[PDB]
This record gives sequence, structure tokens and C-alpha cells, in this order.
Amino acid sequence: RPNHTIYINNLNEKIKKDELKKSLHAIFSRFGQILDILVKRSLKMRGQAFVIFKEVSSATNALRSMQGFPFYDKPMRIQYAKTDSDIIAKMA
RNA sequence: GGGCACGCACAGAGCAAACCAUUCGAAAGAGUGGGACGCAAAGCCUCCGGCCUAAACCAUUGCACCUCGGUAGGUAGCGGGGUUACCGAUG
Ligand SMILES: Nc1nc2c(ncn2[C@@H]2O[C@@H]3COP(=O)(O)O[C@H]4[C@@H](O)[C@H](n5cnc6c(N)ncnc65)O[C@@H]4COP(=O)(O)O[C@H]3[C@H]2O)c(=O)[nH]1
Ligand SMILES: [Mg+2]
Repeated sequence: RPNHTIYINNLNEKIKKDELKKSLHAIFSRFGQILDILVKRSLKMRGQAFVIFKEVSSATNALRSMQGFPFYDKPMRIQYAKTDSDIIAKMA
């Protein structure tokens, strides 16, 4: 089920938080405007990220194009987030 | 680690449609060389089904109008099955 937020994993856990945020942005921006990028590095949130897109269409094109895309020597696995981000919920 | 499955990849490799040249073949087809349409077994095997050939050999003087003898050879890149094998996001 499509969503404003794409959930990304199989990411490289050795990339610092800010750098990962930046690059994630820098190549997910082409698909539309990015509300936020929530990244981290704790134990269960390790190696993974949420890119929050302003409208859904942008998240679908993103997932479609860069599924399996190898990123910092690892192939990104992209699904839709199961839940709306607090940002998006908060707008409504 | 092995062995079973799986193909959305990832990371190394492989094969080769059409066309042309050439060889084998009655033919359909096959080999070799060039060459890439695609292929997760498009590696290998006719056991089953399909489709293609049908010259020579044997049977057959037979009244059809849906087609219909044996025999033989093909297609594994038409399936099913059998058998060998790489990768790992996975039951
Ligand atoms: N090593 C491996 N990789 C696999 C396998 N199955 C799937 N994959 C991966 O999924 C890709 C696509 O599989 P496919 O069955 O749809 O298309 C395959 C298939 O159609 C074909 N192909 C490539 N190598 C092949 C081969 N050796 N045998 C048969 N088909 C092959 O081209 C695609 C393979 O490209 P690929 O190597 O970049 O990517 C595979 C590969 O990364 C597999 O059984 N082994
Ligand atoms: Mg060749």
C-alpha cells in the first residue's frame, strides 16, 4: 500500500548519520520534493531510513526507479512505510 | 559447511535469435565461423505430449471431401520429465 514515506533498508551501517542523510537526499530529490529524511544508527533502527515525500506519486516513482539500486556498496531495499510519518499525520 | 527449493536483486561468468559464409543432409534440420533476439539452466538427455520433415524402404488399387499406414529423422531455443551447476535479498 503506497505512502508518502518510503522505508529503505539493507543500507550500509558504517556510514555516519549526516552523510547518509545527505546522500539519500541527493539522489532521492530528483523524484520530487522531500519533506524529511529520518535516518539512523541505534540497534533496531540501524542501517535504515525513511524518506518522507510531500506527495505519494513521488514516493511511488522513487521506489519504482531505485529499487535494488546499489548504494554505498549495498543494494537498497525499498518498500512503502506501513504507517504515516508523524509529519504527514500532523498536517491533516 | 553440505544437500532441497526459490528468481525482486546484488557480485563474477556463460550461451546465442535473425542475417550472412560454409559444410553435412532427400528434407525438416544440424555442425563450424562471423553475428546478438533473447535465455536462471537457451548446459546435457527423445522417456511422454505437441509440432516439423517424409525422400528411399515395406504395406496399400484404395470413393474422398475435419484429419488419419508403418518406418525413419528432427525440434531440448515448444512443453513435461530426467540429469549436472554459479550467486543469496528467501520458504
Ligand atoms: N547467479 C544467479 N542469479 C540469478 C539467478 N536467478 C535470478 N538471478 C538474478 O535475477 C536476475 C534476472 O534473472 P532472470 O531469470 O529474470 O533474467 C535473467 C535471464 O533471463 C538471463 N540470463 C542471464 N544469465 C543467464 C544464464 N546463465 N542462464 C539463463 N538465463 C540467463 O538474463 C537475466 C539475467 O540477468 P542477470 O544476471 O543480470 O540478473 C539475474 C540475477 O541477478 C540464478 O539462478 N543465478
Ligand atoms: Mg558463434
